[PDB]
Amino acid sequence: NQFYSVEVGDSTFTVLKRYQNLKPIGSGGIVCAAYDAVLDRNVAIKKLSRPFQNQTHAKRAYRELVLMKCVNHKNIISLLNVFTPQKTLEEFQDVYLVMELMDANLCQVIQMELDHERMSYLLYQMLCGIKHLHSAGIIHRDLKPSNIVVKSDCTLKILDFGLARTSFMMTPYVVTRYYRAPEVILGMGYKENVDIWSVGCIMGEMVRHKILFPGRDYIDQWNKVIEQLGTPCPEFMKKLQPTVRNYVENRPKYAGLTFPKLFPDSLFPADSEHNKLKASQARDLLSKMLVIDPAKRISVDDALQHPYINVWYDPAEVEAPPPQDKQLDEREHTIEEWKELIYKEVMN
Ligand SMILES: COc1cc2c(cc1Cl)C(c1cccc(Br)c1)=NCC2
Repeated sequence: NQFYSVEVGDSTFTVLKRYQNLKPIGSGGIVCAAYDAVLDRNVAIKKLSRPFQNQTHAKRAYRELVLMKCVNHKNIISLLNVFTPQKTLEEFQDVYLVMELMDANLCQVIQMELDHERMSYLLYQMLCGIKHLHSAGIIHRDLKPSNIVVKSDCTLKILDFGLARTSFMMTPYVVTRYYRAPEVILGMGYKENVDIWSVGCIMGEMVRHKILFPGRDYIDQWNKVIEQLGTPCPEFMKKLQPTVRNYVENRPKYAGLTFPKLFPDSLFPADSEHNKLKASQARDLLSKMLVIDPAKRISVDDALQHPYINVWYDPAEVEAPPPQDKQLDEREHTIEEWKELIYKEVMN
């Protein structure tokens, strides 16, 4: 048998014999660190249990399997291996995904104090990933630090591909909503720079070491947004559904704090002239990203050319090739049907 099983937490991991020494690293997909004897290197292994179990699990598992293939960029996840220990479609239960192991998630990194060099390099890489996604026709809409990983050398990868076209799940785990753009919160149409919002949230948490827009749900969250950024102006409301527009115009109204107030000099390295200049530059970029109205929010291409960001700028990394299904995102199936779609993709 080419497989063996081991208990990793209260999960069984049945994996190819090449992967040894499974240490758990993730939960909520369960994720392990292992050593790959064939490649003589460390890897992350993630187990999807019955990913065909419902539409939500299935749409995501399937979509991200196929989207893996038409994407190739150092700032986006790529798989080393995909396998199932089960021998037939009938017996099929689990998919395991393998990638090169990384050192930390972005949550852990946000907790640290970081110089402008590492901070701006992280942000540059997020923009490169997002640009590559956009160039392939993928608007993420759901970036969060928990799905971003870093190596010690500050290299970065995005691990998921966001939302599709919902959506109920009987699990006790919560969806993190804090990085979603106003237009996602308020059910608007969106464009590429929806993902710029998420980046500002992350950048801002890196400075503040505190989630920018928290809340039980979108009600609390929207309050957190207008009380810091202030009520959006008339022409923003005009693009809201008449029902959403009513509720938004009827909330307590705010002037909104300035960006020096939101992010004082005290939060920044500002001990040399270099850092004083970078502080101003960081704040200026934040002020252009954390913009409620997407018509005035900065684009990915403009953010890449921002002074804070452009010191890293590489044509290789920015204007990388956009390769390579179609009706993916809009498809609707049953358990039986998603099981086979998934099995086919795991087996090729
Ligand atoms: C610290 O290293 C990691 C930590 C995690 C993950 C990947 C890596 Cl490389 C994944 C992940 C995500 C997709 C596929 C695979 Br394989 C792994 N999820 C969150 C924890």
